[PDB]
Amino acid sequence: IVGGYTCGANTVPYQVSLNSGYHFCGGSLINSQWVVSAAHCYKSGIQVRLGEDNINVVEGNEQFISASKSIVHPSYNSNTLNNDIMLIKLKSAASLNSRVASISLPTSCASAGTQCLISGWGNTKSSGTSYPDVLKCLKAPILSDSSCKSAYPGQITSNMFCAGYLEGGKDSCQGDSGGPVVCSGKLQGIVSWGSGCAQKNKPGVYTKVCNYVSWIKQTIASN
Ligand SMILES: NC(=[NH2+])N1CCCCC1
Ligand SMILES: [Ca+2]
Repeated sequence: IVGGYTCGANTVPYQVSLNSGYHFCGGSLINSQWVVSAAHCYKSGIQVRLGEDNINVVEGNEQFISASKSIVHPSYNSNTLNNDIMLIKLKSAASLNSRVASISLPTSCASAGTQCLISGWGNTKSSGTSYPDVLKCLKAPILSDSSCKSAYPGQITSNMFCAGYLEGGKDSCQGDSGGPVVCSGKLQGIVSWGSGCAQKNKPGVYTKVCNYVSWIKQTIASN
């Protein structure tokens, strides 16, 4: 997250870290046994880390649970990043509390102008590299589809939305991939792609979760 603020320990209780020896992506807990993330975060041997703030220090509220199965969207395209969503089932159910909690799925898509919360442990600089150890947060609005398509001509599908600031300076960044965009208490987005980080006229692009609720619900119900 570039241009954000320190969230505060366990103030984003649905935020997860995906760990393969090191943090490599974010995700969101959507019930006691399932996490949603970006398909471009797919790899084997994932451990899901819940209840994290400082990812390098054991602070006492963590739950570390191995994945038992991962399911990349059937129509994910790695070249265009269309349908950039995956589901991860935990080997055992998480213990839900005030600091580890699920985030609701949307019943309706969010409109442009809605303010959302984006969070992650990704790079905090637009030029250079500095990775924080504690969770960072950013409040950002959903942009109009017209502004989104004008920023990325020929690249924005119906399954994507832009959020952030056309002026630049505030955005998600590398290592935030997979993480949540929460608006009015519902998961509306997944951190997906962009051109660099926090550049003028290049906002972040997010997977539009409301399009996938049916697939999520049916997949969970049979796996
Ligand atoms: N919002 C961005 N600029 N992103 C998404 C996360 C990866 C780097 C590009
Ligand atoms: Ca920790």
